[PDB]
Amino acid sequence: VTADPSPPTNKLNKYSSRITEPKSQGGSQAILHGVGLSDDDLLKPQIGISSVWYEGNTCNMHLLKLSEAVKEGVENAGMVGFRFNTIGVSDAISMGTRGMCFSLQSRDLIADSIETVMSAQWYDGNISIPGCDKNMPGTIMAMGRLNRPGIMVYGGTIKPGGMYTANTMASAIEAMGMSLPYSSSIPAEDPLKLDECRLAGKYLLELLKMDLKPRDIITPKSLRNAMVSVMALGGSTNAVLHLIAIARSVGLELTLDDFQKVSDAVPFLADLKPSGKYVMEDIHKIGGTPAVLRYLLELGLMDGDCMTVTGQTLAQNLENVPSLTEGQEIIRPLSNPIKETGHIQILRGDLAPDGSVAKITGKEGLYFSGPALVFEGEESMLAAISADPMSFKGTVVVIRGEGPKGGPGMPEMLTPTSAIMGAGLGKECALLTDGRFSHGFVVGHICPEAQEGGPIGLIKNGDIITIDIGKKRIDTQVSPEEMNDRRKKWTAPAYKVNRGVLYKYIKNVQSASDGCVTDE
Repeated sequence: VTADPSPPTNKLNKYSSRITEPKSQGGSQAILHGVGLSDDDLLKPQIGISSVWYEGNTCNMHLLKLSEAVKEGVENAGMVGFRFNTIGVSDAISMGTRGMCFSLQSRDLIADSIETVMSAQWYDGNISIPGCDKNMPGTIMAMGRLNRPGIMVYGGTIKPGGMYTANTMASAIEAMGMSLPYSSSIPAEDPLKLDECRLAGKYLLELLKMDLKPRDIITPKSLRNAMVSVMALGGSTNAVLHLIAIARSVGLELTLDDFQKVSDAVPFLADLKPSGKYVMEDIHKIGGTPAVLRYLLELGLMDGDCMTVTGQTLAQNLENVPSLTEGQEIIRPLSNPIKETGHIQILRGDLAPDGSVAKITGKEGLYFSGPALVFEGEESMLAAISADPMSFKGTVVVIRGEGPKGGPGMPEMLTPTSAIMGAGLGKECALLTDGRFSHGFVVGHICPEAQEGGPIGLIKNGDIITIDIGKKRIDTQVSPEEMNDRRKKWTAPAYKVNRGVLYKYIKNVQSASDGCVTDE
């Protein structure tokens, strides 16, 4: 990985010394005096404090207050804090609209934004404060690219809330060692969240002293630890995209098959929404994410040797945290899991030769077969089920043209599943897409996407499609020869945009099986 400037040693200001020390950078030193730094301040490490505050989301509107507390803690630790802020967007607002095409890519825009500031200003370390919206992997990606000491302070989940994308990624990033213990489970606005904010500077100081960097913390074993927490907690299928993108940001490899092997190895244990009963605050009340990881470590499912942002290993952090409170019913014992293996399932077969991702409870059966009902986007599928719902009974519904390039932006879709459920068809049809979905067979991330000429773009109404969970295949009864005949006659649709951020995304984005990374 070659992305960002190299430092010009046991100095704690390895990067900011580029502009604070040499006399040829007096213009830099003059601006720093202008923003409040004294001569003694020029000797100190400089920490970029990157929040994702914005007022259009309950999950993000309070983060300036957290950023202020982080800055106070950085100053108390003998360093200089520089706050800055990037954008984020709310899926709760945009779900069901074309605004959702802008959501996933904002992860990669946040990564670009933080990388840009840290690189241009020569900051020695970063503390990032994402909210409980869905873009927090972008902060970790920036840290991986820069490879300067960093800590992610989760804004916290709003209490009344289950293992959706934010709770999934926050817990996974804590399990990965990139957030302090309890960061993922302390509720938003809890007094202890402000205290964590004020302590991040102390911990980051120690990481600068150790020079413990993101590529020292994010390793194949800590990536596995993150995947273990996703499987054990029933986390979102979006975690496949984000953990692959994080792995690539530190120069590591992570494939769909790696997820399948952890899923096969780790039972689903957490009685948490959407699958189960409880929410993250209920986990907070029984000992939090550290208690959960402590149990998983005792079961031998995690590697305790991995270094973390506390400056100690995972096992050392967990050695003395209170265990799961006696009698709790949220985390099942190994003997009575909610599912023998993980919920996340990778499927290939004729129609998803490069992979796809399903959440499988184990209660939907092992097979589905039905004639294809094909739609070129969410809108026409919803119109059809409104006007003629019984035409859907027994079908495999295909919503295509919703991938990274075709959508564009790989939008997440909620209305198709609630419309199917509203019509009484939940177990009576299957749902397939090259995009993403938010009681039957539901498969997303199908690769190659229709816009790229993948077999999903060649399906016709009436083709018999068979989903086989045991074989992990989505097949068609159409012969491979006739599928190749259709491929020969296929032409890519025109892109839906020709300018702006989404056109750049089309130009840059890789497949869903590659985590939709944009910088390769």
